[PDB]
Amino acid sequence: STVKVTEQLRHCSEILKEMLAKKHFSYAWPFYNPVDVNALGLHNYYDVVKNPMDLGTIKEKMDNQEYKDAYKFAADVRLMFMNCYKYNPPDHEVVTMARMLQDVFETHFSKIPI
Ligand SMILES: CCOC(=O)Nc1cc(-c2ccc(C)c(NS(C)(=O)=O)c2)nn2c(C)nnc12
Repeated sequence: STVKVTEQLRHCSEILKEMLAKKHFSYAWPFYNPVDVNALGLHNYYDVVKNPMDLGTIKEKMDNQEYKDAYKFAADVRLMFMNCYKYNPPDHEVVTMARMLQDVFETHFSKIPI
């Protein structure tokens, strides 16, 4: 509602658009949707990951205006990467893709106005 916050969220929407861009598909695609625990066979996933997150949910939460400011948004993004890091062994390819995508995110998020 404040302009400061309104502008923070526009920047966040732009950051979300960036990581959804075809440019980053080859390492962003597993984060477009929730981890499909059943289809994949990850019997321990919800034991390890108490709060799943994914880019499609973040897009919908933004669309529903559920982020009060930029840091609430960054927390969901960072939760998504942390979930990947915590569940997978460090050399699984999805962890490399998560690091790559997180470097995209933090590069753009570090420019948000102070
Ligand atoms: C030791 C093996 O553990 C794992 O396989 N880990 C992960 C696997 C996959 C994954 C694979 C294949 C597909 C088709 C998808 N797409 S979907 C509909 O689930 O989002 C996702 N995503 N992932 C994400 C995030 N975070 N960790 C993993």
